[PDB]
Amino acid sequence: APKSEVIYQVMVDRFYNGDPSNDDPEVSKGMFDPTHTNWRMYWGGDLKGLTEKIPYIKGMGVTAIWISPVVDNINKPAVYNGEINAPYHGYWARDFKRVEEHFGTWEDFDNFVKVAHENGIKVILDFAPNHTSPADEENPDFAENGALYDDGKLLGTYSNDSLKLFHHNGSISNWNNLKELQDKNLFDLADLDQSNPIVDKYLKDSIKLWFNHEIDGVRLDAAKHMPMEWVKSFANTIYSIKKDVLLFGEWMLSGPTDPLYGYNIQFANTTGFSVLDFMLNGAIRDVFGKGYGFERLNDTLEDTNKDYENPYKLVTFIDNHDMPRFLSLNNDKDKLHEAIAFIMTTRGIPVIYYGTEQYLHNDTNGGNDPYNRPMMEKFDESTKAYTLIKELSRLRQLTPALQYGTTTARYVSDDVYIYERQYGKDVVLVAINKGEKTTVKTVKTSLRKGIYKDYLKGLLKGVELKVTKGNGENLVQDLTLPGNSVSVWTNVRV
Ligand SMILES: [Ca+2]
Ligand SMILES: [Ca+2]
Ligand SMILES: [Ca+2]
Repeated sequence: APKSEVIYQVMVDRFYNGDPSNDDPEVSKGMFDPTHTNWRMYWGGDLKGLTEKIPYIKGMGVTAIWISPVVDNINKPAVYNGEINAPYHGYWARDFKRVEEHFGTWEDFDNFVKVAHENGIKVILDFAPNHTSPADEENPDFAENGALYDDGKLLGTYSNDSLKLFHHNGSISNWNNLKELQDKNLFDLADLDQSNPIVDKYLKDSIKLWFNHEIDGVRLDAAKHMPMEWVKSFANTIYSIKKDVLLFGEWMLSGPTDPLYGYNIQFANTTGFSVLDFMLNGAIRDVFGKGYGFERLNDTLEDTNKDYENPYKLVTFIDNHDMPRFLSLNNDKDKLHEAIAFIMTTRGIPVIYYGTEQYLHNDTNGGNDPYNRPMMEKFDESTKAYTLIKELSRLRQLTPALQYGTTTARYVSDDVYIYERQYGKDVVLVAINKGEKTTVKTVKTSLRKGIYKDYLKGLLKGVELKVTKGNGENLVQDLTLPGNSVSVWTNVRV
């Protein structure tokens, strides 16, 4: 009876500012914008603020918070074209053994973990061991020159790499060559050389430190840019210190025809890390955000379920901090609700990017980075999306069928998708109609004969199901699905 999870993804600087005293710390001053009009500066969200909002997050049935990296990031900005670029997102580390002072101290981090755990919520740390920070090997005055510190002790810089901590191979230019992706710099980010025993020990010591502060898992940033065999050894290190851990990597795929898809599969099948589900994400955005027919979604789903050895550990999502938010792609709240209902009732672990439930989006530059990281604005626990996100996670706790069940398509047309999830005798049947009101002629199901009410109680216009005994598979006849509706039927007692 494995535990089912539901993840909430928080960019700390953009979520809630609970402490004004760390907005603009003396050691790293001048990268804070109180007005929230320069989108590349720190805006002030912090660990105290996130801790204060744990009840709000718990109210959605979230079981785990994926926190953006909270390791100490560079204390001087990367100035390009005179533009101040602050490491507000956390992906430009200077010290993997310290907490970022804009977000808090070790005590603030321990309190956050304490309160999360008291609420039944795991802490998943976004960890980015591929690189430190932007560097120019010929200009040590730019940013912090990729500096790596060990709990305040400087280990070296990109321009003076006495310990040979970094690759000095230029930047990635051939993005389909695996060796280039691993051994060169992602943009101007100083690439760490995990083959160096110094770097290898440092990163493994660092992750042990964070697990000493009782985190529950890791989201591995830039997983395609490190040697697969090193990542596997990193996973082994983690497994040796905590058995019940949630490990998944960000292996970006560009689309259905990504030449490296097979390495992504190998990674997910062998390293000990699962992966974020970019194949399914593309189909989700195609069919709910771009008008494609459900055959695309169901086809992608069937493919991923046979390619990955453990699809039940894929981490699914509709948007994130590296792509436009769903509402920037298609400002349709009904389509958003349908996509949420889909990932919540689909195998694996669904992710809600913070503020989705508040319909948060900024459409500047198409909603792309940085505008997909707006400040959280409201904490309204009565929105339709909040209610939806809180109800379906309850079904995940009542049956493994949603995270761990088989998937059987019962009806696939352009705008109607009826699929069935089964685990043991547990069955959940879901019908999504993203088009106009229509009547489906015949659907088979393994639900027993009877009348099933909509689990969502009409929240998304759902309707009852009249299942007749078929002898063999049971039958529904002449089912009328309202326009823009989701109906969820289950034999699991609620
Ligand atoms: Ca603050
Ligand atoms: Ca810092
Ligand atoms: Ca690398």
